[PDB]
Amino acid sequence: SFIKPIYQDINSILIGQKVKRPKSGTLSGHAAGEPFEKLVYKFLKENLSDLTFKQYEYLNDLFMKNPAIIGHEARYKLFNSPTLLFLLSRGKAATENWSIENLFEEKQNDTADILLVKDQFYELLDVKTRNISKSAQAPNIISAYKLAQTCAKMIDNKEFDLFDINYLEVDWELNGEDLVCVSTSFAELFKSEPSELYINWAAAMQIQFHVRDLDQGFNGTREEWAKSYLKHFVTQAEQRAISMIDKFVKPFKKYIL
Amino acid sequence: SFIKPIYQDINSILIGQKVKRPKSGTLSGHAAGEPFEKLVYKFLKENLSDLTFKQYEYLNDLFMKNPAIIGHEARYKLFNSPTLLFLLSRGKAATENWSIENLFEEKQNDTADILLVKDQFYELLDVKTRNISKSAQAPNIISAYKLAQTCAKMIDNKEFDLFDINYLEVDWELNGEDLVCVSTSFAELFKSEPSELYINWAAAMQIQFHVRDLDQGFNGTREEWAKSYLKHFVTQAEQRAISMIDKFVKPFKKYI
DNA sequence: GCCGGTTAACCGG
DNA sequence: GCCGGTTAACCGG
Ligand code: NA
Repeated sequence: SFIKPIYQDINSILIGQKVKRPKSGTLSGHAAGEPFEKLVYKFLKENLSDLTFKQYEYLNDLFMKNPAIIGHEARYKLFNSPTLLFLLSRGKAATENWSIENLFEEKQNDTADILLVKDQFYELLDVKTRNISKSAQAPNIISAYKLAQTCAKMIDNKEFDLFDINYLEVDWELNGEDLVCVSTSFAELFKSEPSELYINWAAAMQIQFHVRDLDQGFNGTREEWAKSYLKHFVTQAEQRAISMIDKFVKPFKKYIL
Repeated sequence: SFIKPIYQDINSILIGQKVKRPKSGTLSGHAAGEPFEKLVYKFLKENLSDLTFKQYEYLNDLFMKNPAIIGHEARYKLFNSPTLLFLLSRGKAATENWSIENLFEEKQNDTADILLVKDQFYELLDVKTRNISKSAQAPNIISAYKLAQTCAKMIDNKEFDLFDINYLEVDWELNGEDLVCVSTSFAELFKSEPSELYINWAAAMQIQFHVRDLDQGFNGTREEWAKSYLKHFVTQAEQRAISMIDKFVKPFKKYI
């Protein structure tokens, strides 16, 4: 984690900072804390200037630093890693259509919010925003299915010391016409017990939890974390399939006749 | 539908409308073309003032004209219909603590953007907005499971002529730092072939379709539409119970 | 004290 | 045409 070292600095520049609210009034999903992410990234881009990238930004740099190679297959080789391609690359069509005149942009799908890279090591930072004027449910963190596939590809290629998936929670509350941050939390996904990750099937097969309450006591290796996750995943998928019937089938049998 | 009769007028007024790019960050989910919904509502209040209501606004006016009521239990009775209570009402604690000095505000999982009410008949209007400059996937229309519960409720309480769930799509495209409505469309859920609605399980069990493409040729009587929907839904759930093994399970067993 | 469903709307390594 | 995952973050008829 290239972030944990200067965490307090982050937490100190964020708490207290007021940012005028979005000219809409919703403050639901994407249209909420969003500007806090911008703040975090801006700080990092100035205090880790060379390690800090926006996912699409990293991709635009990757291809720009290799103008000699065109086509999608040659560009997919620029990742020198399957898992990394899975986690960060754009589609076949898009990858092939990229150019200095047609650069990549933000994409609702992008696995990460900001990218920190140094020494062929990658930190996938996803910043979560939370309105603490409510006591809502744990937000979507990452797709269980995506993580499952990511683990399977760590095992296949044997890439166990290449990337960390970390989370930064930014708590806020409305105050006048502004949103103001009241506190933050940090957590390393691969530092938590995988067998305990809660997967919310209906919620886009996403595992959900508040960064603030996530356990960080895992002791095995990254190879053992992945195995355990795939285990929990299959177990809970088998479980969901059976649980679905008891809730979405039987309760309505008395109508179909 | 109270909108359909005036639809040509709303399409006319919408096409050409512009709204400021909601935020510096790209427009996804709640941060997309939502502002246009405020324009639809505006037009409706302006031409159907006695019928046009925000969902929370309707609940606020309901409890408001019943000052003697008090208490969630007594207040739920005000709905005079179970199926409407299930689709519109708020939490028990939210209902209990309601007061003119503590009104309902919009909630994220409401159900409907706009409520057109008249003569005990309820039209639930949902506005879908879409970035037409690209070809994206059908958007989340409504929860398949929530629909099943409503159908189950309609059938049990035999209330088949109480409400309609309609949809308005308003397409836009980026013009500088403004979003401009370029097209529009409208369809009625209950006029569609229930057995053909696509249920996207992973995507919050949401049926998804582009409004402009929805089929409007159902024949039957609202009850058939419901019986036909529960049928399709259960079948899809069974199916989904299987497919979740061909994926998620069978292909990951190779690992421990 | 637990457990999970719903709004919004996105392309395809 | 058809099919279907993901990001965001929400409380409790
Ligand atoms: Na809407």
